[PDB]
Amino acid sequence: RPLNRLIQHALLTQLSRLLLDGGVRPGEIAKVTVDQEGEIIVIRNHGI
Amino acid sequence: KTLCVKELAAFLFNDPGAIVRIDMSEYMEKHAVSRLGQLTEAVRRRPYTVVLFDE
Amino acid sequence: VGEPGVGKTAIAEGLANRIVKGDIPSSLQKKVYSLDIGSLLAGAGEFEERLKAVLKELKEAQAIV
Ligand SMILES: Nc1ncnc2c1ncn2[C@@H]1O[C@H](COP(=O)(O)OP(=O)(O)O)[C@@H](O)[C@H]1O
Repeated sequence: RPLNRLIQHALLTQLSRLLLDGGVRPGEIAKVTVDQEGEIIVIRNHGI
Repeated sequence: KTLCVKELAAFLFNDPGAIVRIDMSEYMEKHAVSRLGQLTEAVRRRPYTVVLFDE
Repeated sequence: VGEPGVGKTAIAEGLANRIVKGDIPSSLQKKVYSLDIGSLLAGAGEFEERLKAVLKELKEAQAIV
């Protein structure tokens, strides 16, 4: 049960926001690592 | 218990959409004889289907 | 488990405060509800239908109560 609850909130939600302001551009990579807190974070490239 | 049911009709019946879901929870009544009408009528229009008895 | 008057409701109140802040992981941020057994018998069979409708939305959404 926590499968789709964690992916759609910590992996798919943050990635969908970067595709609007300019975080993830169609032509680069999407680095997904663990931060110092212990969660799923996406290392963004460019800013807003 | 979910992926094995979806892959059953998508491979043998060649149609993943031919899967019905009968949640056995609200049907816990005494008049569930001549009413379940619902499961018999659904399989009449489609003999090639998968009947699931959830819970 | 405690004496009738120690603060059983306040235990769930403090857990919901950390969800709004950020001290709860996203995999555990579940909606907190108060299952009132008396609200199902409101007004002067019927109890079995109202009990199933409440215990169904929490399963498809994965939330505590
Ligand atoms: N540590 C606490 N800090 C603030 N309020 C508390 C604390 N412990 C208990 N309470 C209060 O005590 C009340 C207990 O209510 P409840 O357990 O529903 O019935 P009862 O008052 O009979 O114990 C709660 O409304 C809560 O606000």
